[PDB]
Amino acid sequence: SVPNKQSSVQDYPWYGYDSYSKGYPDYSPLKTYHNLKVNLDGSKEYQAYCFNLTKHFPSKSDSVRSQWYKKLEGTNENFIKLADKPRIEDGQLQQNILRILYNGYPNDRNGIMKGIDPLNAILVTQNAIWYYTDSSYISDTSKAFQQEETDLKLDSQQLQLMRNALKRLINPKEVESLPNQVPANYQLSIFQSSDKTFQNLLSAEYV
Amino acid sequence: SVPNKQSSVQDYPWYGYDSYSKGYPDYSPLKTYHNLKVNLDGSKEYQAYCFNLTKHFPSKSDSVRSQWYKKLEGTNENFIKLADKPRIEDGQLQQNILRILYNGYPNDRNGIMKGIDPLNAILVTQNAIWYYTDSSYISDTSKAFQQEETDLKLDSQQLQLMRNALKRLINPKEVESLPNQVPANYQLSIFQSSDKTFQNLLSAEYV
Ligand SMILES: [Cl-]
Repeated sequence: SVPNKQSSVQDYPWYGYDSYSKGYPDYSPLKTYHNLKVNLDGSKEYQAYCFNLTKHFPSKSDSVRSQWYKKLEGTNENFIKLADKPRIEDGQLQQNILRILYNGYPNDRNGIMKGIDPLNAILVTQNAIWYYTDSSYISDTSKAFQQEETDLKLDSQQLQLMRNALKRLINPKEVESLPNQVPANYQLSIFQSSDKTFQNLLSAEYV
Repeated sequence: SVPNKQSSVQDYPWYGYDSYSKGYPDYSPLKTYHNLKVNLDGSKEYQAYCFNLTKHFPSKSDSVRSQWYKKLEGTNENFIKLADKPRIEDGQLQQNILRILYNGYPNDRNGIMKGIDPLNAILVTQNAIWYYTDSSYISDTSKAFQQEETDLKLDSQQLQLMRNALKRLINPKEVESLPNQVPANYQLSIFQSSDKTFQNLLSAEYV
C-alpha cells in the first residue's frame, strides 16, 4: 500500500522514504538494498535516488520518523547549492543525471537494465547517480559491487550484468550512441530535505 | 556518562555508537557532527571513525537499536575485505590511516589540529579517513567544508584551520616529513559490524 503522510513542515510537503522495508516482497533487514520513493499526501509514488553520501539515508516507510522534502527544478544551480561534491567538470551534470534516470530503473528505454532484478537495477542506477552527485570513485567497473556480492550473495549472472550496466550508464559517449535519447518532456526534479542531517533526493518524470 | 551495553552476538562484543546525541555538551539535532565511539561492556571509550559511505551511520547512544562489532587487526587485507572503494594505489593504506589517527583528533602528535574545536577536529579527521577508506574526492582543500560552513555555521578562523589541517592530513609527504613519526606500538584496529547494513569502524591505540 502507498503511504499517506501529511507534512508538519511549511514549504516541505513531499514525503521521502525508503520503501525497502517490512511488507516489501522478499524484504530482509540485513540486505543493503534501497527503494527510495517520494509522494505527496498518498499520491502516486515516484522512484527516487539519493545524494550527499555523508548524510543519513531517508527512514524506512514503517519508521515513526518521517522526512519532509521541498520539490525544486532539477537545474545545475540547485545541484551546486545542495550537493557536497558534484562532478561538474563535464559541465552537463543535470543532463548526465537525466540520461541515467532515462536509461536506469524503471524507465530502461534502451534496455541497459535488461535481465537485472529490480533491487539490483535500483542499486546500479543509484551507483551511477552517486558517481555524478557525489563524485564517488569508479575506476574499473569489472571490480565493482565486491561488498554487495558478499552482502547480498549475488550470483555470477546478476553480478556481470550489473557491472556492464554501470559501465554503460556512467559513460556519456556510450549513452549518447543509443537509439533513444532523452526527450524535452522527460524532466528532472530535486527534492530538498527539510532536515539538513538527511540526504537530498532526485527524481525524473514525463511532463 | 559511559554506556554499558552487553552484546548477545558471539565474537562481536564491542558496542559501536554515535555519542553526538541528547546529553552531549552543546548537542543540536540539526548539526551534521558525529562523535563515534567503541567500548567493551561500559569500559573506556575509544575514539572511532567510520567507513563505507553507502552504509548506515552507527545509531546514537540513546537509540533502542545497538550495533555490535568484532575487533580485527587493521591490516591492508582486512580493509580490502571490508571497504567498498579503498584508496590502495600507493599500497600504504594501513600506514596512511594510522598516520591520520596519530595526527588527528584527539592524539594530535604533531599539533596539526591545534586551535580546532573538538567536533570540528573530529570532522577534519573523519574527512581525511574517508579520503582513504572510501576514495572520497578531495581536489582542492581551499574549497573544502562549504556545506559544513553553512550547516554548522563555522567562523572564518575555524574554517581556515580546518582546511589547512585536512590538506596536511591527506598528504603522505607532509605527515612523513613531521618531527614525530607513528611508533610500532601505536596500532590500528578495524571494527567489523555484525549487521552488514551498518558502517564498519576504525580506531587506533598505544599497545
Ligand atoms: Cl544513515
